[PDB]
Order: sequence, then C-alpha cells, then structure tokens
Amino acid sequence: LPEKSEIVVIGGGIVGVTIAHELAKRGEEVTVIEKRFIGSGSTFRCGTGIRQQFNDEANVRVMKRSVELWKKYSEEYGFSFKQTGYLFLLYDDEEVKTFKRNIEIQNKFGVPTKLITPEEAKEIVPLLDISEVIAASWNPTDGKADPFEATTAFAVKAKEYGAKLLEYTEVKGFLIENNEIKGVKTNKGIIKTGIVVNATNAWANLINAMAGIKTKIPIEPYKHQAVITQPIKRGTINPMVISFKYGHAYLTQTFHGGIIGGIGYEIGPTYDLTPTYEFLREVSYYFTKIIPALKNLLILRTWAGYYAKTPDSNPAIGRIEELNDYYIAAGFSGHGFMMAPAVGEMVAELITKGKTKLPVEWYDPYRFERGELR
Amino acid sequence: LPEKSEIVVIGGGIVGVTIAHELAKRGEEVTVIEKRFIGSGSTFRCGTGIRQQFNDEANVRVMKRSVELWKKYSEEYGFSFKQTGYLFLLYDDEEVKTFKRNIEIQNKFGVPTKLITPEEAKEIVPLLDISEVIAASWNPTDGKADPFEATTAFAVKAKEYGAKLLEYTEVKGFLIENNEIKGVKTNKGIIKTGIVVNATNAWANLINAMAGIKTKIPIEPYKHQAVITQPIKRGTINPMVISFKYGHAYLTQTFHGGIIGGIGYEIGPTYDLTPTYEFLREVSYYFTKIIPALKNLLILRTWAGYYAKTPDSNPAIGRIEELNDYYIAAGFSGHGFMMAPAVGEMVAELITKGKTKLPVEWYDPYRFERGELR
Amino acid sequence: MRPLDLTEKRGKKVTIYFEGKELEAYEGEKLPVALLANEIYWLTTSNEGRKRGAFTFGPVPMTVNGVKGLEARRIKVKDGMKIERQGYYDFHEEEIERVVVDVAIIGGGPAGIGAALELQQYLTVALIEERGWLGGDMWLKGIKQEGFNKDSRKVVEELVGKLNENTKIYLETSALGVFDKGEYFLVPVVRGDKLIEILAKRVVLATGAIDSTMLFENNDMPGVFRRDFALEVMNVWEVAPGRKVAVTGSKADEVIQELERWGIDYVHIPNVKRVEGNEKVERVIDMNNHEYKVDALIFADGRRPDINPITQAGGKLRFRRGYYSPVLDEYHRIKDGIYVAGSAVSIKPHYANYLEGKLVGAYILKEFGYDAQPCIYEEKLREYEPESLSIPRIPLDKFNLEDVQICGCDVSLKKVDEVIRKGITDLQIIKRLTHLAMGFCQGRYCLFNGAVVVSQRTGKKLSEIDLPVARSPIKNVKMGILAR
Ligand SMILES: Cc1cc2nc3c(=O)[nH]c(=O)nc-3n(C[C@H](O)[C@H](O)[C@H](O)COP(=O)(O)OP(=O)(O)OC[C@H]3O[C@@H](n4cnc5c(N)ncnc54)[C@H](O)[C@@H]3O)c2cc1C
Ligand SMILES: Cc1cc2nc3c(=O)[nH]c(=O)nc-3n(C[C@H](O)[C@H](O)[C@H](O)COP(=O)(O)OP(=O)(O)OC[C@H]3O[C@@H](n4cnc5c(N)ncnc54)[C@H](O)[C@@H]3O)c2cc1C
Ligand SMILES: Cc1cc2nc3c(=O)[nH]c(=O)nc-3n(C[C@H](O)[C@H](O)C(O)COP(=O)(O)O)c2cc1C
Ligand SMILES: Nc1ncnc2c1ncn2[C@@H]1O[C@H](COP(=O)(O)OP(=O)(O)OP(=O)(O)O)[C@@H](O)[C@H]1O
Ligand SMILES: [Cl-]
Ligand SMILES: [Cl-]
Ligand SMILES: [Fe+3]
Repeated sequence: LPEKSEIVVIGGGIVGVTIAHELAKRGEEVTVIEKRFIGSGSTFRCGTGIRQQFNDEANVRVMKRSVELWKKYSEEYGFSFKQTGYLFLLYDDEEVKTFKRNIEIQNKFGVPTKLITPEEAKEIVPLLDISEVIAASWNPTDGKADPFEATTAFAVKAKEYGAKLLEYTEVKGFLIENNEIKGVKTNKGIIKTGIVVNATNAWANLINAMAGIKTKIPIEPYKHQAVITQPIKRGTINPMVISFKYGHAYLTQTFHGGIIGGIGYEIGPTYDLTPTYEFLREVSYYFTKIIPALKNLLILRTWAGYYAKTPDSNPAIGRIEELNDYYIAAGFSGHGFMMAPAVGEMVAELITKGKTKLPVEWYDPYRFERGELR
Repeated sequence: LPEKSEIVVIGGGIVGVTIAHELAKRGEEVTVIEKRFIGSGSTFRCGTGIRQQFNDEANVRVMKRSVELWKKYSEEYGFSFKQTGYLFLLYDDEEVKTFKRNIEIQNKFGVPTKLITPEEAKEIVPLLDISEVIAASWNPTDGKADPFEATTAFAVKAKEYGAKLLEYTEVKGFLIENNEIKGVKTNKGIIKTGIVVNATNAWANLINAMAGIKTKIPIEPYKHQAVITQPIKRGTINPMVISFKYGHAYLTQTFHGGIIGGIGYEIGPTYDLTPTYEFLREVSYYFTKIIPALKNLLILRTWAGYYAKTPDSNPAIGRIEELNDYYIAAGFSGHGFMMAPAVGEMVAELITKGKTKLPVEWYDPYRFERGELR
Repeated sequence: MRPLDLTEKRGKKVTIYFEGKELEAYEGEKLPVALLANEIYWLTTSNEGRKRGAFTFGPVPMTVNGVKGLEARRIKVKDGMKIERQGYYDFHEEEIERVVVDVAIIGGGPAGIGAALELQQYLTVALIEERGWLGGDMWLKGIKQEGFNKDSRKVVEELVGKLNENTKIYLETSALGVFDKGEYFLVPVVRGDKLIEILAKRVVLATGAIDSTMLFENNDMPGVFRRDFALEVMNVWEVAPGRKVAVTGSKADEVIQELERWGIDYVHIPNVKRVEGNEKVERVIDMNNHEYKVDALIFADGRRPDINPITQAGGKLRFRRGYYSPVLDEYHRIKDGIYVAGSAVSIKPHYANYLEGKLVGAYILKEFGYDAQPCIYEEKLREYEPESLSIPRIPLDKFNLEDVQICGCDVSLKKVDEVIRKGITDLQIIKRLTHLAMGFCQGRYCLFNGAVVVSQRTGKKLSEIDLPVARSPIKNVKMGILAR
C-alpha cells in the first residue's frame, strides 16, 4: 500500500486498467484501487466486444481509433483479438433505410462498412437462416476478444511500466481540503493524491457521492444476461451476429467453442445478479429463429452482469471542474469494453495535456444537467 | 362449505362479488370462493375509481352503463359515490388535439365530456397551479367511491339475494371429466359445479393453469404504488385530477380528508408489494408541480398493489369454449374497480342468455392468440 | 418565574403571544413547554371537537404567525411570536446532500451511542437522532442508574463526551426508513427541511421502545401526560406538569421518584376510570368512583419496543413477555446487514441496552475484519433478564366507551368495539373500517391496544393476532422536502 501517488484510478476493470496503462507508459505514476480483483465486475461478465458500427461521428471515430489500438496491443502483448466482423441482420425497408444511413456516416469517418446481400451474409456464417433477412450490415474489421484475457494483459504491462495495482482495496472516502483533493481514504489507510479518476462504472454514483460531486450524472446499474452453449466445431460462428428484430439478440462463438450471447431483456435499476427463467426462455426463442441449428445444442449455464446506463447510452468521460482533479470515465451502457483502449488514450491526454485528439466532448459529464442528451 | 353449486365464482374482490351479485339477484345460485377475505387483494389497495373518459366506443359505453349502476346501487344500498368529476390537465397542442378527438368519441356515445379552460379548471379545484395548463378535459358525471365500502355492500346484498360467499377458502384444482368441469377442488374439500368464473385478476394465470386452459391469455401482475397525505378541509380537492405530462399523476381527496394518489411508475412483472423510496421521491415531485400547496402537507404512509396488465390494457372477459363452462373476467389493467358493476351485468348475461346488451366482444379472451390487440 | 417553573430560567428572556395574551418564554424553549410553564394546556381541537394538549398521543397543529398547521412540538419559541389555536385540518396555502458512511445508526439513546463508541475505533458512522439531544430515554431521568453506578444524565454527558470525529451526529434528524440496494443501504434522513441521503454498508436500528398508552375515559384531554413527556418537561426543560399531580400505571414509581426529587405534590391512583375538566384536567375518578382534585394526570404503564422501523426494514415479529419483539438470528440481525440493539430488542435497564449496542457494533466490526470481541458484551448481557409486561384487562363493560380514545385521530374505543362486535377480528379490516393506526402515529400508540381488544373480545390468543406492518416513510415528512 503506497501512501502517496500522483494519480489514483479507482476501479480495476478493463477501463480502469487501460487508463492506468496509458498513463504509466506515458511516464506518469498511477496506482489503481480495485475492491476485489483486477477484472472482476462487468469486465468479468462481459461479452466479446468490439465494434465500429455506431451511428454518430464521435463514437465511430473513437471506435476506429480503438480498433487500431486493439490490433496494436493484441499482437504486441500477445492476447488475441480476432477480426471476424460484426453482422447486423436486416429484415425490412424501415431497417435498410436506417442502416444505409448509419453506414454512410460510418464510411465518412473511415469505417468501411458495407450493406450486403442475404446470400453473402450466409457465406460468412453458413448456418444463418436466410429466409426473412433482406440485407445485412457487414464490417470485416470488427472483432471479438476475451475481456478477462485482455484486461490481465494490459494489467501486467501497466505494472511493468510502473503502475501500482492494488487489489483487495476499497475506496470509502476522500480527504478534500478546500476544493482540492488531498487523499483517497480506503479500507487499508489513506493515499495522498491530488488527481483521481472514477472508473467504477456501475458504482460510479457511490464514488461521486463520496467525492461530494453535486452535478447530476445519472448512471444506473441494470441487469443484463447471457447464455453459453456446449462447445462446437471451431469457426462455426465467427462474427458477432446481431438481430434487432429478434429481441436485440447478439450471438457469436467463443475461442473455447461455446457460442455465447444475450438479448435486450433488461431488468430495472438493480445491483442484483442471478439469472432468470424468463431470459432462459426468450434467448432460446430468439437464437433459434436466427440460427435454427442452435435447437439441437445444450445450454450449459446462464449468468448476469451490469450495464451502467446513462439516459443517452453514452458514457460520462471528462474533468469535473469543481473538485480539483476529479475525472470520470463511467456509464458505458453495454459497450464499454470495446471502447476501453481508446478511452484510456483520451483520459491520459486529458490528465496530461488538457485536451485530446479524439472528440471526447461528446461524452461531456455536464451534458445531462445542461439538458443536452446525444 | 357447500358441496354442490350451479355457479362458482373464484375470487371475492370487487369484480368477483359484483358478478355474484348480479347472478344472485337474477335468481341464479352462486357461490364465490375467496382465499383470504372479501375485498382483500387489489380492491383493498385500490384508488377511488370511476371514469367514463376512455378512447374507444366499447369502453365508453361500458363505463356509461357502469356509472348508471354506480348511481343506482350507491343510493339503493347506501354506500356513497360522489360525482365530483374527473379532470385531465392538458399542456400542449399535441395533447389538446388528441383529447379533442377523445372527447368527440366520448360524446357520440352519450358521455358529455367538455374541453375546458384553465380558469374553469381552477374554479373546480381552486388550488390547481394554472400557469402551464392550456386546457383541461372535464366530465362532471365521473366520480369516486371507496372500493372497500362498495365491495362489502354488494357482498351483503349478494348474500341477502342468496349467494354463498366463502372466505378462507382457496382454489387449488379442478375436477375435469371430459371437457366438462365437474368440480372445483379446494383447501377445504371439492365443490361440484359445471360452471366456473375466473375473477382473480392478478392470479388469473394460476387459475387458468389449474384449469388446463391452453389459450394464451397474458396477464401479468405489476407493482403500482400510492401515497396518502394528512387530512385536510373537506372538499379541497373534489374531482380526480389527472396529469399525463407530470408522470401520469392522479390525485384526489378521500372521504376521510386524505388526498390519495399515485403515478405511472410501474415495476416489472412481480408479486412483490412493499413501497419504494424512488416512488416516494417521484410522487412528491409530480404532485407539487400540479398543486403547489401539497408542499406543506405531511405524507403519512405509502403502499403498493397489483395492476393485472394485458398487452393492450383491456381485460379478458368471455367464455372459454374448450373447457365446458369456464369464463374469465380478469386483467383490468388499473381500472377494473370502476368497470365492475358493468362487467357483473355482462358476465351474468353471458352465463344466463348467451349474449350481452353491451359490446363484451371488445374484451375477447381469444384476441391475443389471434394477434388482435385493441 | 412563571407559575409552573421548577427553576428560574437564566436563558435569554423572550416574549410571545397566545390568543392575543402576552406571555414570557425563554430562547430555545419549544412552544408547548413555554405554554405549559404559563399554565396553558389546551392547544388544539380534533376534527370532531375534542380538546387536546401536547403531552400524550396525537399531533398539535397550530397557527404560528398566520401560518396555519405548523406542529407545536417542533416549533422553537421566538420573540414577538403570534400563536393561535386552529382546526385540526387547517393547512397553510403557500439541494440534496449525499453522505457515504460505514454504518448509519438509527436512534441516539444508550444503544446508539454504545454502537457508535464501539464502531468509531475504526469505522465511520452516522448517529441519527430526531430528538435534539443525544441521551436516550436516559436523558429524561436524572436518578442514579444501575450498571454505570452514576447519575443518569451524567452518564450521557460522559458517553457523548467520548464520541470521535469518526461519528457524524445528526440531531433533530428523522430517518424515513431503510432501503436495501444490495451493495449498500439507503437511509434517507430529514433535518430542518433539507433531505439527506445516507448510503451505508451496515445499519443498526437502535430505535427504542415507546410508552404504552392507558385506556381510561378522557385519556386524550389536556393535562394528561404520558410518562416520557412528564419526565421531559420536568427534567429537560424545568417545568412542572402541574401544581398537584395524579400518577397512575404499573411503572408509577419511576415517575413518583422524579416528583419527589422536584418536590411536586401528587396522589397515586392505581386504577383510573376517568379524568374530567373544562379546558384541562381538574379531577380524576377511580374504579371505585373516588374523586381526587389535581391539575394533571401522569400515566406510566410500561414501554414496548417500537416495531415500525423493524418491520419497514423488513424484520419479523414475535410475541413474548407481554410485547412484540424483533425476530433475530444469533447475531442480533433482523436481516442480513441490519442489526437491532437496545430497547428495540427488549425491555431491560439502560446499561444493558448500552451493552447490546456495543455488542451489535462489535459484530459489524468483526464483519469488517477488525479484531473485536462481541462475546464479552454477550456474557455481560445475560446478567440481565428482559422484563415482562402484564397484558391489560380493559374493563370494557365498566367504561363509557365513546369517551375512551384508542388512537390519535378520531377513533374511540367504542368504534373499535362496535366493529369487533359485528364479527370483524382481522386488524387489517379494523384498520380500514375505523381509522385505527391510520393517524399521524401509524399505530405506534394504538395498534397493540387494538390487538388487545380483539384478543379480549375473541378469546383468540395474542401470540396469534399478527400486526399490520409499518410502511414507506416511518416518520411523517412533508412533501415539498421530497422534490426534486
Ligand atoms: C452480459 C454483458 C455482456 C457485455 N458484452 C459487451 C461486449 O460485447 N462489448 C463491450 O464493449 N461491452 C460489453 N459489456 C459491458 C462491459 O462489460 C462494460 O462496459 C465494461 O466492463 C466496463 O468496464 P469498467 O472497467 O468501466 O467496469 P467494471 O469492469 O465493472 O470495473 C469497475 C470496477 O470498479 C470496482 N469498484 C467499484 N467500487 C469500488 C470501490 N469503492 N473501490 C474500489 N473499486 C471499486 C469494481 O470492483 C469493478 O471491478 C457487456 C456487459 C454485460 C453485463
Ligand atoms: C394503487 C392502485 C390504485 C388503483 N386505483 C384504481 C382506480 O382508481 N379505479 C379503478 O377502477 N381501479 C383501480 N385500481 C385497480 C383495481 O384495484 C383493480 O382493477 C380491481 O381491484 C380488480 O378487482 P378484482 O376483483 O378483479 O381483483 P382483486 O380485487 O385482486 O380480486 C381477486 C381476488 O381473487 C382472490 N384469489 C386469488 N387466487 C385465488 C384462489 N386460488 N382461490 C380463491 N381466491 C383467489 C384474491 O384473494 C383476490 O381477493 C387500482 C389498483 C391499484 C393497485
Ligand atoms: C382508499 C384507501 C385509503 C387509505 N387511507 C389511509 C390512511 O388514511 N392512512 C394510512 O395510514 N393508510 C391509508 N391507506 C393505506 C392502507 O394502510 C392500505 O390498506 C395498505 O397500506 C395496504 O397494506 P400494507 O401497506 O400493510 O401492504 C389507504 C388505502 C386505501 C386503498
Ligand atoms: N426514525 C427515527 N429517526 C430518528 N430517531 C429515531 C427514529 N426512531 C426512533 N428514534 C430515536 O431512537 C432513540 C431510542 O433511544 P431509547 O433511549 O428509547 O432506547 P435505547 O437507546 O435502546 O436505550 P433505553 O431504551 O434504555 O434508553 C429515541 O431517542 C428516538 O427518538
Ligand atoms: Cl456498461
Ligand atoms: Cl388491475
Ligand atoms: Fe395513529
């Protein structure tokens, strides 16, 4: 347990460690404070990322960048990130028009997504039932990675670069002098610091409360769920397949051979985990509509995790001005794993230069009180 | 405990007893089976009804009729039903256009609702904040009554007319021979009958399950909540005031002097009661926007109850054909108390003549599997 | 000196007006106490015309400067103040803080302080108390007390004296209940008119017992004092209940000892049938029709755990030793993470409740990984057998029932008796038919009595008559305070 640290990042999930990682390789001294183990929490319950098919400039630029960092660090640290694509199945003119429009904006900013044909979609993913799919949105540079593998990797490098990662260490309060942060109070003593980063997404409020932040930054934990099937021949389902029409289903195959996935089925603001029978039924219905072979496959286990939701499904990433050297990177609303490498870069630059290459202001912490939802 | 009965109504809430009541005064022999006491359940947790301002012909005709029965039975049995009106506050042209349209349909079928002026709305209910209300929908023949008082009244008359009302008596199964009902199995023996009525709204599924009904009749219990304030001068808030804009707030004053009400705030399919802090906060915000004086008023208690919701917020009232002499009157989705006198009449006529004066077919049990939502 | 002053007050003198009359009061005094000192008892009338004071069950709405419906007990006296009586239902017509803490202790008596003392060795606690002082019921006594062989109020000073900066004290603060968010508990709290949200890992209910209410004829009339109120005015403020005082109930000695200390003359009436008088009490009549002239009646018939915070916290109840108690696991827990300590658990000496608070604080300290020794408190506690309470046989046949009041609001014993006579035995229904336990106490001072009546008329045993549970805001809060 250190007793002084230039920067203290709270939370040691993909986001927390990825931020530390950038700060540390940039020469800065960072210690992360995680109340359980590195990568417990949502990162531990997470799907397999990673996507550039978003619907607005900022997110598309951030994810384009993010994917570059996934390629770089993936091979540079040896942790495995397969670019198998993302496949959005479309079923009507409503959807086609909308995606034609999404792809257009994706393209402008260097994400070369194509609108594709049913039979093309079925070449990729031969087991896809193609009978009512009319087009599909396809990008071959989206991919999947194991959130735990990737976090642990970034973790050991961050340490190598000199970051302190503190594991069974919970933040409980702050020593705030004037509007200066002076220390982060924990269950194992106080650490002196002037700069802190809140990366606890689902718990963000708690950390905000302890800090006395009076700005409304609504981030609620919601229960989302996933299923895993028995393992299957390698490369049977390579890309992440999305079906908005069939219940916001997403499914793909794991590196073990599993076929993992969930659906939209959200359960109101709660910290409760524990899977539900209703999810079990619904996921089975949706998946087997999208790929019929799944009918013959054993379900092994089901689990749950938090989406840390904001009103506009975008994170709050920025400096909080009224507390001196408080930052927030939280509320990733279900897609925070894929963003992490890029938000690491952004937060580092904020701390370090006062501004960022990427359009970080889209994720303005102040947008909500100002009434400006994205 | 009887051992034979021509008709068995399951459930002794407002709906159950009101049905028995019609059957019995019509000369038929009915026994109701209630697992707790007459009027426990939603009727016990219910607001104060009673409204004819609906948005479609059937509901408007049914409620017009229903209100006639409220007037008749109210004075005839001495249970008190004040016609203080219902007041829908409107705030924009969006809403005005929509209600102009609702009122029009209300009028056609003999419900003389008026679109009215802000200052008019404030004459009725002097404490109304009128500053952003642009019109209000007003009908002076809507009213309020105590659901417990009214149920107990109908109850003692139903007995007087010869109905058997069985109180700590739970239905657990059915003796079904061919497709003939033969008996209703209970925790206190079996009762022989050929005709049964399911009036257990929130529990309807359970009763349907026991009956082996294979038709999809989706009725889910949802947690809705209410508040009561300290008593206040009589006639301070007379009509039921509704504000869609401020969170589907409804509030009115009780006969005791209370000021009772709730808001839209619905909690996903559950049998859980127990009020929540979040409701406490929200109701306080909404009410005090609509009538500011409420700010100085003490909140005394908060409680919860079931809405028995269907996908189209209309009940399932009809004969189930594949079980011989099974009927359903359940899923009133928050406004089943006001309907009760009329559904009593309808169900009686179904049992008794095979068809009804009112448009009962709007509430077709089969609509959901057929895909026909209202 | 005002006529009912027990001391000459040396606070800043101030002047107020009651119904036009000019009265002298002192700064910091609460409205009903200033009026008592000046021999004024009748402060309000109920909606059905019953005169009432401030020292028994029921609210005291008063017009305090043209502002109608303020609560007398909550109002501090202020120079130039214009005070008037009003109807019961007369109302006036016209920045949330978040604090995160390890435990959140609700209730600031010996149990609460006990817990806080144990806990602040290592943890940060909120000590929440609505009362304005930090003793408990203990601060109402000033008689030497067993356990800490030392004067009641001197012990409180010593104990409060020992509180860290690890303990945030919240005086004049009402907790609205407890809400489990899994990862923490939310205890929303009201102080002044600010709402404060306390997020804590653990909670302890150190919530106390409340004085039982005796059923006799005009038990609600001005100049009847419940035990706690009589002790408060005498010991906290220094004002007599009256010049000559009747005392009744099975714990009458506690009161008599205070009366004797202060040299206030009194009679001991073991069995009260009726109190009479125009504005205030002036006679009490016993069960043998003997009259006594007096200015006040003080009743002390035993305290019973306040079960509201328990059941809203989601705890379950047990009937034993003449009263309802929390069902606890082997660690004084109502439910995972919520501890119960003090006279909320059972009736016993102050010192015992003090130990129980330490006990409860030690368990949570152990939960947190610190090396605590809850068992030394455990074994000290066993030295104290929890007290019983006799169950009252209300002589229903011998009373004029419409004069004996069961709850604060309307609600005579007659109304309740009537519905029972018509077959209704379920308190759920009784609650609704009569308005018993729907008034601004939430049944605190009447539910148990209602149960006793059912039990008495029915033959049905009390250990079988289950009690309507406490709901959302366990304490009255208005309503503006809860937006946005
Ligand atoms: C079923 C499911 C599937 C998902 N699939 C995807 C996906 O395919 N792609 C994608 O991009 N995202 C996905 N997500 C979301 C993704 O998991 C999150 O966006 C991501 O994990 C956010 O990372 P984080 O580090 O911000 O949060 P977390 O991983 O939760 O890290 C926060 C950490 O802070 C710690 N903490 C909390 N309080 C304290 C305290 N007081 N002191 C110290 N530490 C504290 C916690 O212990 C926790 O480890 C999925 C989520 C779920 C639930
Ligand atoms: C907060 C709140 C406010 C409301 N306000 C209004 C309002 O203002 N106006 C309005 O019209 N409606 C209102 N409602 C809805 C209204 O309460 C219901 O529509 C109405 O009570 C339905 O009556 P019921 O008899 O169908 O249901 P219930 O009153 O629930 O009756 C069903 C009965 O069946 C019994 N039962 C269940 N299972 C069995 C079994 N196996 N054997 C025997 N008996 C069984 C139950 O014990 C129950 O008593 C409100 C509801 C809530 C929750
Ligand atoms: C019409 C109506 C009026 C009510 N009035 C009051 C009231 O004046 N005071 C009160 O404390 N509760 C009141 N309640 C709430 C009752 O206590 C209610 O039956 C309830 O709380 C349900 O029981 P539970 O909270 O124990 O689940 C009222 C409820 C209804 C439906
Ligand atoms: N909701 C609440 N909010 C704030 N304070 C409360 C609340 N409910 C009860 N209390 C307070 O809890 C305290 C209980 O202390 P009390 O002295 O009665 O019991 P104790 O500490 O167990 O020991 P003893 O009963 O022997 O004095 C009272 O001061 C009471 O005002
Ligand atoms: Cl998330
Ligand atoms: Cl309903
Ligand atoms: Fe009461």
